[PDB]
Amino acid sequence: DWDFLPP
Amino acid sequence: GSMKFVYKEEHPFEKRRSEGEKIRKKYPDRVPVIVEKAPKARIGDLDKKKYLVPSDLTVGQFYFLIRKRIHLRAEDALFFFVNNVIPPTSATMGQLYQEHHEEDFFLYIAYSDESVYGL
Ligand SMILES: [Zn+2]
Repeated sequence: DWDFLPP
Repeated sequence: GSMKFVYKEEHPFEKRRSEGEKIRKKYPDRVPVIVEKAPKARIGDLDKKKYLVPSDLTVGQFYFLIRKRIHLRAEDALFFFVNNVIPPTSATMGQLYQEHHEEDFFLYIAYSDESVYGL
């Protein structure tokens, strides 16, 4: 659900 | 005029504060950020609104990882807003979170192509 930025 | 988010209207406060407490308790080195396009903003869209961003990144570096996600066209500008204020690009995301997090434990940032919120 959560997008990591940066991965 | 004042920071109005759709994510706050789609999910109640018990629910958000509980997700925020957990996501802080799980990924401590990251801060949870909700990112939405400000009203009247003439600019591209974000697929996702939810981002775990490292505490050490500055705002400048963030303007940039987002600028890539939306990809601005010619002479589009990209500004951020937290509590109706453009965050200094020198500040970090950890300081911004500490100083501006809502009490659901999320940080809320609106983005616009204009330097004034909702214009
Ligand atoms: Zn607090």
